Amino acid sequence: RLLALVKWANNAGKVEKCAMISSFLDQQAILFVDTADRLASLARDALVH
Amino acid sequence: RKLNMSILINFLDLLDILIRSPGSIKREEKLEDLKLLFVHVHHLINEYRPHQARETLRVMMEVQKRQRLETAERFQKH
Repeated sequence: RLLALVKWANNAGKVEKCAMISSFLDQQAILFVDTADRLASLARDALVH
Repeated sequence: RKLNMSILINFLDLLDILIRSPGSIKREEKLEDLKLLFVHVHHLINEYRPHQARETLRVMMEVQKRQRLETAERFQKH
């Protein structure tokens, strides 16, 4: 099982780049939902008063 | 009318923000920006509210005057 580990040690950096990609795309999805959320908080809270 | 069109064009520019660069600083400004526009669209039409108030007094007075004369004429016919 240590041999399997040191085999995968060549494939480590690609998974590091994949984690970077996944974090970036999750951040942009949170940006979309935050824009829609702040527009809802405009339209239902501040303008009613 | 200017503020209506400005609200729609700033919504389109917010769509351009969401297309091009969602991580930009400007969207926070943009999500503030049209808010300010919406405030002004309320703040102008609230300025129609005293005027409307004064104007309803005027038409009430006119209707009041007319009804008096109508009763007068009605009674005189009787």
